[PDB]
Amino acid sequence: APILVLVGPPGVGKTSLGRSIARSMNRKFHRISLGGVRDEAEIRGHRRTY
Amino acid sequence: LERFELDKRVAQRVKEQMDTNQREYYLREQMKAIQKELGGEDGLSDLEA
Repeated sequence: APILVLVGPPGVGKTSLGRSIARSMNRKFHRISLGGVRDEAEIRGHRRTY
Repeated sequence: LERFELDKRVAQRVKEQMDTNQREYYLREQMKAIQKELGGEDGLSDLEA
């Protein structure tokens, strides 16, 4: 099933969104770099031979 | 007698082809040694799998 992707303007404090839901779910919030990076090393990487 | 002469020629061809295999063998020895020196076991021989 879906995990409910957002759609909107970026202007809100979406970090605080992840934190307040990670509070409402007792989750350990993280952040990464996945969008804007154009190489499969932050997203996939490749087989550990290089 | 002619059969024995041809057998000697055949055996010499076998010997030189065996040394050819040993030469290409040393080529493989060096190549695997270099590949593992770049990353072990030809990159752990997964690409060899």
